Amino acid sequence: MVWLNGEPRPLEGKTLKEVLEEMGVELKGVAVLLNEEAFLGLEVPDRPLRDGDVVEVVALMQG
Amino acid sequence: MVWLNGEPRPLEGKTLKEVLEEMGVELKGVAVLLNEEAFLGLEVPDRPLRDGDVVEVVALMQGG
Repeated sequence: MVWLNGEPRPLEGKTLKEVLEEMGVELKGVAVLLNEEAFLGLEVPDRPLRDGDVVEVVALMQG
Repeated sequence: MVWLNGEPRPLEGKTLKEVLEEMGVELKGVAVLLNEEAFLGLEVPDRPLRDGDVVEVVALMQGG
């Protein structure tokens, strides 16, 4: 399974963009953690998700 | 405790607005189910969430 925000989800094979769209996420308003990496929502990589991947989608707030 | 998409979270006091913004979702891109009652993202109630509330947030897809 792929871990999304702390929950196991059958996401293997899907790209982050595909996943974010299925979440109804505003790309410009979030950052995405893929394992030991971070991306702005608009600049996530196209590498298909793999088993064991850990993904965290975080909303960018104003301090 | 408030159930959000099946998961328990301490969102009491927060409005749905606020929760959606903390989720970083597109208001226009989702539908929200407050206790089995459905709202378009932009037209969610403004009352603060309370213990026992069941919330479901679903992205609106294009079928076709």
